Amino acid sequence: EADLTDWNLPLAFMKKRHCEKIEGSKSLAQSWRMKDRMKTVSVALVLCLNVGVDPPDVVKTTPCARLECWIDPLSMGPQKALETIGANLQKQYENWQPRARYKQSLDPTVDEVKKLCTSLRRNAKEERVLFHYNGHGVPRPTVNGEVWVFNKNYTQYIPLSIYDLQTWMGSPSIFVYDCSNAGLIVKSFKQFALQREQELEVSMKNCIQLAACEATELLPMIPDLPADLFTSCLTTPIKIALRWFCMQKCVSLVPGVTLDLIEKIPGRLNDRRTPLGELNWIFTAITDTIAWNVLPRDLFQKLFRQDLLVASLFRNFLLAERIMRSYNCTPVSSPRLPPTYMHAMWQAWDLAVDICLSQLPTIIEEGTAFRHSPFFAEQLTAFQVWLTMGVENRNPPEQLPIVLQVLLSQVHRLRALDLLGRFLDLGPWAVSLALSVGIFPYVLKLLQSSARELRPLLVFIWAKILAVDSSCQADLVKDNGHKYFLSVLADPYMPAEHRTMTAFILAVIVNSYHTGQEACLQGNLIAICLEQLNDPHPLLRQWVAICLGRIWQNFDSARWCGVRDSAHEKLYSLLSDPIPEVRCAAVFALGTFVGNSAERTDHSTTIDHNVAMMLAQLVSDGSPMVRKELVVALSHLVVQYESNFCTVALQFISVYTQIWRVLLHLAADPYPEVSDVAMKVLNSIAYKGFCDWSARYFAQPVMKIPEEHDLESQIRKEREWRFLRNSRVRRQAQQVIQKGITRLDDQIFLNRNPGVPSVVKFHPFTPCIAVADKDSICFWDWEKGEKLDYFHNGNPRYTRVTAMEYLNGQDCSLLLTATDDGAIRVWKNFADLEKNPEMVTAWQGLSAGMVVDWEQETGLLMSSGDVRIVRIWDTDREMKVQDIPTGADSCVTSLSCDSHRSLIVAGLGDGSIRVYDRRMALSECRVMTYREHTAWVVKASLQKRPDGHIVSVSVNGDVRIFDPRMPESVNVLQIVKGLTALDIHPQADLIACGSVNQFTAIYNSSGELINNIKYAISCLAFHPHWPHLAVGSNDYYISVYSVE
Amino acid sequence: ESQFEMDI
Repeated sequence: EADLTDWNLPLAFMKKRHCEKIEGSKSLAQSWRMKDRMKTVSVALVLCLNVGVDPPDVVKTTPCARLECWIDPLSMGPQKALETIGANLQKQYENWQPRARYKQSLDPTVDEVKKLCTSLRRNAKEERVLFHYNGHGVPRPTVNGEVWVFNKNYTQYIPLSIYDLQTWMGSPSIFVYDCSNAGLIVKSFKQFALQREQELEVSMKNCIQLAACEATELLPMIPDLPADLFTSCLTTPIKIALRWFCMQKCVSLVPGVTLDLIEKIPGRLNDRRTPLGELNWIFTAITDTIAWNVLPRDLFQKLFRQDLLVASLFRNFLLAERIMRSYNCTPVSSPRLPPTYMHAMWQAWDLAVDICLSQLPTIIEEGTAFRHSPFFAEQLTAFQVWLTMGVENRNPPEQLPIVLQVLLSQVHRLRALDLLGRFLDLGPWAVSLALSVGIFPYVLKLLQSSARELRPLLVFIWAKILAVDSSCQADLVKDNGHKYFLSVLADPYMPAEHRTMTAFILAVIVNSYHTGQEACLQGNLIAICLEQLNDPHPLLRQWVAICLGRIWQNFDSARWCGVRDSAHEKLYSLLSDPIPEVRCAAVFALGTFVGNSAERTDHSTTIDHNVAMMLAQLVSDGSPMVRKELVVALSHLVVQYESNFCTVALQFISVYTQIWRVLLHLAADPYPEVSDVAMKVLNSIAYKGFCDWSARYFAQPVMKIPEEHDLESQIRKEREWRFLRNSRVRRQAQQVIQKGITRLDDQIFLNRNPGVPSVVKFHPFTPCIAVADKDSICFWDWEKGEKLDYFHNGNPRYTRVTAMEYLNGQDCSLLLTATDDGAIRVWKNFADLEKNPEMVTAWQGLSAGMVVDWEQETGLLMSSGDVRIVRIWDTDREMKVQDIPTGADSCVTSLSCDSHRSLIVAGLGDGSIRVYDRRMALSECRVMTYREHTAWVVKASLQKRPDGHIVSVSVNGDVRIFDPRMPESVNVLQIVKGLTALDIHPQADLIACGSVNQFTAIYNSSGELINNIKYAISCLAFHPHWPHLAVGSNDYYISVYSVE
Repeated sequence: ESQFEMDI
């Protein structure tokens, strides 16, 4: 009951909550477009490995473990070992940047270093240089960086200067120091840079430094580790990582696995399907995840994205920190990072390593196939779990860097793409995070893969990215991505949802980049859109029309292609579409087509005039969206027509005069926004948007189930309670009628009103009185007498309110007002004018004034008056329905709708009583007339009896009941005299009787007279369902009478 | 181009 009371009826204006929601968007966080792509060009390897010579401060020897680059120099001798080690160092660096320029010095002195640095600077003056200093054979550094370089005589220590080194390499640069007291060098470096800056007031911000350990500590002398531990960690992330694992673990959990097998693990570092390949992939994923989840974005983008070598070195640095911590060394870097050895992700690494190694023995011994770990599957699972309920007010997922890695392979790509799509379906903030990690440059590569099954995923992802970030610098039209989407659109078997998203994408890239303008013609996009104009789906119709409108902007080639194929011939058929959004899209595309085609004029002036007149027909549409678009489209045509209006406007102040009349009509039409624009067009001539509303749709969630289906939401419990309340009030009204109607000598309301209360109406359930005078509507509390705010209708001066009605019982309870000039306005909150009148619409009918009767069971507005016909509009489509012809030669005072018999009920000013049957052919809907009257007929209506007998009153006062199927009457009552219409309320069996005197001669439905009741009459009315009268008087007051 | 290789 509570639902059906109002939800068996159309709610005509629910769309009005969205039609005007025209908006743009906020700015985007800057920026994923990492334009700064500075790179490393050359590497200088400076070795001081003076094999066979121990500086005097060396403590020796048993645990010295003098293993360098996995070489033991004692087995080769002082010269072979040095060259061999240098070769291995070169190989270790080539694994990370094979294109680097190689430069090497073995025991250089002074001029050798100056010349090296100068030559490298000359090779690339703007790019980065890496300077790697070993120092193992050199005494502990001093504040100046003194080094044991000499002509094979140790007594020539040669003091050096960090300041001078900075001078030689003034370019952006990266320094690596393997010195014992390495931090001392960094401190001196910074102090000298400051000194130089101060001297320049009469390089600090460009250098990156990695030091093995702090200035106050020495590198460990451990018999089982390589001497060059820091270098090994930075250049060979595996190897030592596994050796450490074997040594560090207190109690091994994998019996039988030791170094003898670790050094026999097969495979290439880059062979993704081997043990080492998988381990390198996992290592990279973990170290990137830690960096993402620890550092601020300002550092993350600079260190892990701008340069391949910098990112690799810092990625390995985190490992060096973790390992060297256990030996009382603290690696030092500049810029300084927060500590990371505490992060939980390192436990995952150890687990993965443990799992791998348990298979190593048998694979070596028996040759069993290698099985892959579940690492990425579990990480994807955890992400999927997070997605269960994501909100903005939460920490972002910690695993986005893992998804990025998964997308690079061909095993879990489909799952990662699905989960990414689901993530991106959240509001715009979700997209920004995805952009900040670098999905974009990878999905651009996936866009051109040979796979076909990926189509709906790449389409969805790109639809969301473009919906949020349309600024992408033409990447989809510089490369072949646009061709992909054209093919996607072409596929006749793809679901409409994806065709719609593809059409959206194409519209965006065409209007956004101004380079896709030729490509969309090379692929015959126009032909595809024209074929697709007949698609039944509303959104494909809208977006295809938008694509065509956007194509026909400033193209010369598809000015000609447009005219050549008579594209407009098909677009105007969309002007018949029941849905106003499609009509708006069609008006946009058609107006743009002609406005731009007219630049040639030539023979196309034939088209120019015809379209102008086809648009003229749309003045009858009634929709404010279509109407506004009509005004804009006409203005676009006016731009071209002004060349001839310069000699036509003088007449206004023969298609030109028709256009003048159309624009004048549109200006006159009661939509001030439209009127204003139309007047600006008319004035401009005399003196001399929708696409964004539609576009914002795709930025919303679409996988979300709307609140309307949430059976526990407060909005449902509250609305249902209020619905029951209203129903119970109706029941109270029924009970007071059923208990018996007595003389109406009780009182409810008396208040002084503004103006003359000529129209008095009440809400079906809510005790609120709505009374109109000529110009304005006042409102009152039906029971308390409290005065409510009034609302001036806003109609032109000298107009008059003719009729008022309510449209729905509970939810869409709008107040509709009709006037003599045809204006029909609807407002949502007569109920709450104190805070927001909330105007709904402002239609105009009748192309007696205006009399209306809207059919709530059908959603139809019926109107008559000074047109001599009956007009029907579909208020659920914003479209004219029909003009109903009549043989009458006079106007009417009626009208009344009979929704159960499809009958139009009138009395006529010519004295006859005429009714119409909506089912008859529209030549004349002749059913009756009745011919027992000659004087004008006043308000008439049908009785509650199933037969459909009609009550009709003459201006002479005669009251007569007529037979619904014969021209003869049923009876004559003569209840009242003289010219008094009978307002009857069948539910209450009450008959009102107004007069020139200050009283109402109330009768019962039986015709019996009750002595005149007092609390010139202006208006008679009844509160629906209640046996209570209301009368307005020409003394500026209204009153309400009640059963005693 | 890309920092990481893709098995396109």
